[PDB]
Amino acid sequence: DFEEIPEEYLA
Amino acid sequence: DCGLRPLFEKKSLEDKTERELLESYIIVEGSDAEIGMSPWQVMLFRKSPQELLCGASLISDRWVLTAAHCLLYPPWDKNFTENDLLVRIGKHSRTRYERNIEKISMLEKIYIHPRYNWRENLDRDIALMKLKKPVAFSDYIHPVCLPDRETAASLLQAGYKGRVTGWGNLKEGQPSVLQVVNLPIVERPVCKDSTRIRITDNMFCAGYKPDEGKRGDACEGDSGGPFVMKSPFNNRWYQMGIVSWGEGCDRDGKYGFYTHVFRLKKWIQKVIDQFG
Ligand SMILES: C[C@@H](NC(=O)Cc1c(Cl)ccc(NCC(F)(F)c2cccc[n+]2[O-])[n+]1[O-])c1cccc(Cl)c1
Repeated sequence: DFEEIPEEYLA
Repeated sequence: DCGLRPLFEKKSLEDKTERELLESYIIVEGSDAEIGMSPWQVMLFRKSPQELLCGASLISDRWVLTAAHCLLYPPWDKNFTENDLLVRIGKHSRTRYERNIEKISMLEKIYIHPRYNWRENLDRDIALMKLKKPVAFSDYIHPVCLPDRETAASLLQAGYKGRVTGWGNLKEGQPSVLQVVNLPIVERPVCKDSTRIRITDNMFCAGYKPDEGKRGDACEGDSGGPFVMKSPFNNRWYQMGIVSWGEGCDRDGKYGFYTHVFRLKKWIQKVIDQFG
């Protein structure tokens, strides 16, 4: 149940 | 400038429970932390699946301290590498993305104590994480201090209270925001007599005794988080321990065990001045 974080960090 | 919180010490404002700690110098059953109360609090976030991995602390603009078992623990098939995790600094809410407040950083390298004992009793449960790029400090992001020999000797005494923070479970369900609890350090003999696990000089335990009434303890998810104390000498916060292990959460007669930060500072210094 975690809010999606920016893709900039995931990539 | 370590251990001086922008929203408290820097403005000469006190949080609502630090007095309890000072009066003693002579997360289950905790409470919501105040904004900017633990600016060194770090959340270890797992990429896939996105979930709470562990707690940690900011000790510099590029270094994060945590428990070795948060990254490496064969019994539970845990062996995380750099790209498996992310570091979220300046957080308060557990699950939400705090836009304009928290800062997410990627890990460059992980360093686990070479003599970390995961096979038996989590002896030397400590690890360092170097961030790819420096994190900018702010009202919600600030490093905690590491204890020197004197600080440890004068503050690490039975009865003296420390503070543990984390987004871990509320019972042995999950908190909305960062939780905080103040707990007294316990006498070595009592710690030893409370468990079958072999205790070492690289750990200390804390928590209330059954006859003391009050309670509190860390729990799943709090691992790696900081056990801090506010020095009555220079009014700076020092991280004396790292949430390490326990049997159940907040059980009567049981106590949480923390990695003795000062005892392993030699290793910390070695890693920092050699790699960072
Ligand atoms: C978050 C939680 N920490 C853990 O779950 C870490 C952890 C791991 Cl990785 C393995 C076994 C245990 N506890 C059971 C134990 F037998 F004791 C124990 C301690 C050491 C090594 C093996 N075993 O088997 N704990 O507690 C914790 C809960 C409550 C208080 C604190 Cl300080 C910390």
